[PDB]
Amino acid sequence: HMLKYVGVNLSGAEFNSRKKPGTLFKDYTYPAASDFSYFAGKGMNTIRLPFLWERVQPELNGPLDQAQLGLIKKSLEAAKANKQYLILDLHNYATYSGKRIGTSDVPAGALADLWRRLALEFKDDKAVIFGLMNEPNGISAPDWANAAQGTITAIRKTGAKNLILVPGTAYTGAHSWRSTSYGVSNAKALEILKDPGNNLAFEAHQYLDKDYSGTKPVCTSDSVGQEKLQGFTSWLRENKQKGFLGEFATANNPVCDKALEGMLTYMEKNSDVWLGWTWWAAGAWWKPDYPFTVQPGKDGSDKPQMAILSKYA
Ligand SMILES: C[As](C)(=O)[O-]
Ligand SMILES: C[As](C)(=O)[O-]
Repeated sequence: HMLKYVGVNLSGAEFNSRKKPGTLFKDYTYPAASDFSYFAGKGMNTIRLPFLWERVQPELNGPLDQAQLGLIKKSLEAAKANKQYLILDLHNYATYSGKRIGTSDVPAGALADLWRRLALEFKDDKAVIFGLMNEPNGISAPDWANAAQGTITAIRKTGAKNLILVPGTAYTGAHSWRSTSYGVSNAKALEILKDPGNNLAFEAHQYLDKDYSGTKPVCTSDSVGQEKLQGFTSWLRENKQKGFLGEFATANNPVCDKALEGMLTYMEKNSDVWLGWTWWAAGAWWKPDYPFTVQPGKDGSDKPQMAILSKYA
């Protein structure tokens, strides 16, 4: 891989998000150790690990749940053992128990407290990357940027030097990064961020179906992925920043495979600003008909898209 960090999302800990706390192995799961070794064997050195704010911190501004933290630490041991980096993905869409950040119920400061606590736990660890928030939405780009700044600050106040992945609002889509249709763009709002630790990258997501939601197993053309990454890539370059494609996926068909090759090659050619990517998704709890799974079969076999991802790893 020409990019620094390449891998997959190991999805499962974020499942059944309405259930709080939920029960391990019934409502959600953490990944098997064997998942980490399988992907390591494919050349992948990075795992994005979704988990829920509500499960790791059952009361806002309160102590972390030690059982939940122990599960995260167990996954970290597996990643380290397999020479992988672990992205802690607070997989919450800028909400806590259904309420948006910025409301009276969930002040921006509550997210900063969460991250202060995780940073204190993981600061002495080079394998750990902090994924501040999965797909913020329902919040303006300036407001989200204020929340993100508060969180970066809280992390750095602990002495933590770990890489922080910072998303925008609008589900952090690469394609819409520069859009001013509805007001201030992610591009404009996030220009003012400061990281006194100088170890930040911007996380974008990109799907290739008609509304870029990953709702359908269709790629609208054989070049749409690379096309949708261009604006964001230029913004990174303009601002001397790095980027990370925290989620992307393509279905198993010829037009999608071409689009996937094109977007992976595009990020390789633009590796001055692309730090890496993590495919959505693997993990043991996807049904076999889920169009984007790269979880190996019960029979040990590789999924179709893995043959392409492995080439770029
Ligand atoms: C896999 As998603 C687009 O809900 O972060
Ligand atoms: C969470 As999805 C819309 O990429 O299956």
